Amino acid sequence: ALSLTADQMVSALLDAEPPILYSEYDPTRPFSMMGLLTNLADRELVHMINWAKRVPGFVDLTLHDQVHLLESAWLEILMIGLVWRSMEHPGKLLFAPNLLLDRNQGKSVEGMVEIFDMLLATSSRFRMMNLQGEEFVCLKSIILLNSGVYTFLSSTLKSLEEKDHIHRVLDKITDTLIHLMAKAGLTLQQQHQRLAQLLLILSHIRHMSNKGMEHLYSMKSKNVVPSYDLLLEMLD
Amino acid sequence: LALSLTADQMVSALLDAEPPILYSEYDPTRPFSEASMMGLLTNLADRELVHMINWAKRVPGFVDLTLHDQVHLLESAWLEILMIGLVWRSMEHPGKLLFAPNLLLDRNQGKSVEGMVEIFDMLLATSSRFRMMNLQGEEFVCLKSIILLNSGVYTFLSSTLKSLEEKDHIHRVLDKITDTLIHLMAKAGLTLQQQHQRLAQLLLILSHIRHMSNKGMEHLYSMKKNVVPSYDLLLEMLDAHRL
Ligand SMILES: CCN(CC)CCOc1ccc(/C(=C(/Cl)c2ccccc2)c2ccccc2)cc1
Ligand SMILES: CCN(CC)CCOc1ccc(/C(=C(/Cl)c2ccccc2)c2ccccc2)cc1
Repeated sequence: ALSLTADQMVSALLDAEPPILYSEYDPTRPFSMMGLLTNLADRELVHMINWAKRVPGFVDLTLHDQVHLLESAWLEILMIGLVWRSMEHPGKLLFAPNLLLDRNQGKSVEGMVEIFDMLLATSSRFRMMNLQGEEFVCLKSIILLNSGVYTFLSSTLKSLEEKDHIHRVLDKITDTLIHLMAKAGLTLQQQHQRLAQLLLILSHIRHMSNKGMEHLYSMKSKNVVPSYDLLLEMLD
Repeated sequence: LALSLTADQMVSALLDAEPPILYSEYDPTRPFSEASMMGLLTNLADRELVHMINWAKRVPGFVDLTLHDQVHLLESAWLEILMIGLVWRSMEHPGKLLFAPNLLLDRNQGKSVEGMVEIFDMLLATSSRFRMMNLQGEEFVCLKSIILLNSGVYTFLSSTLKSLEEKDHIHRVLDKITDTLIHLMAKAGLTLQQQHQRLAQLLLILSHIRHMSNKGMEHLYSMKKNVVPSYDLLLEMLDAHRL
């Protein structure tokens, strides 16, 4: 599937997009913050596995490596999705269409408003850059392929082939991002510049995931961080 | 006035601003298993940080920022910058980390402190990736300046007119480093496709470097020691003389 043209790559990613889910609270009852966020994330994760298997090249990998990639990336992917759908809602986070929250509403869990603030800034940055949908799906696929690629625990022949593949798929997505920017009329300089600005935002998204992963682990709750086996059970 | 700088001028500036490679301070005539490995890394890092401040002030456009914003950027970036330095000078030493010329450690030596072999393994993998990519010195200095300028830019948390202007400037300087990276690549004869593919490959490694810094910072905080540089320390070091 690295024979795909740039336009075929975009279409495939656009097709693979997960749906927008709703929060599960009774809207007729008075308005747990973590509870709502957790159920939302749970349900999104199932759809994320579905999406991942539709990212060109992903199912070419071993099941083990697919799990490793998702294990490393799942919160980054949830967060970029959140930031994307929040883009046109300054100062708020659209967790769900029935759950649009501001930073003050985040101040009811310790350490949450700090995370909310980081997400809001990323959304602002997306707005400034006028991030497009076709660019977003590319960046999201890059996260899936990239975040875990430096932490493969082996140098077996197969693992070398797997890493080679991952980097070839990533190069294809780079080629596609550039194409999108060419299609929109950006100059060559502008193209490289925007590529860089987009990819640099991924470091901040990594950062936000790390801070959030710290929170989930501090809870000392058994099922809160997805196990290898859960991911394995879903992917197979 | 560093936005007028050319691509070759930008590289030259950055190469000239490079900090020195420091040596570990242990008595080499003394038994090795005495020394605390966290002790050695901490002292090395302390000394490196001073040189980092002076390097930062020589990154084109960095001293055009407010002192508060300079501090914020370094507060965010300092461990990423130490780590990319480490990974760079380890590039030519497979399976080892060259903390200093007289302190070249493997992953087994990192098993000294619990939780540290995991970080060593990530650093080693980064170094291996640099090796695979045949990372050049001029590309290295560009990436390191990008880390300095980019890592804290999303967390200023001021929307004053001044802060807007500061962020605009940071992104203009970043754009210029991007132009510089591309120029280097075109100079080396890479096709346009190869140029944008390698730019992306290099920038994606920065996310893993962020990751490594976060895991490292988790450790330093876990110690419950003054081991994380305070704002006031960074301010004290940056807010200097000219006497
Ligand atoms: C295995 C079961 N797990 C993961 C699915 C339960 C899910 O735990 C959570 C997963 C994600 C989030 C979350 C955010 Cl922003 C968050 C993370 C950490 C600390 C504070 C906030 C978020 C929720 C929805 C969309 C985007 C982000 C919260 C709990
Ligand atoms: C007192 C304030 N700071 C000074 C920065 C002290 C900060 O202590 C340390 C700073 C850096 C390192 C360090 C590594 Cl790789 C590390 C970090 C966390 C856990 C395990 C290892 C490193 C050292 C030198 C070069 C590259 C990396 C260790 C202690």
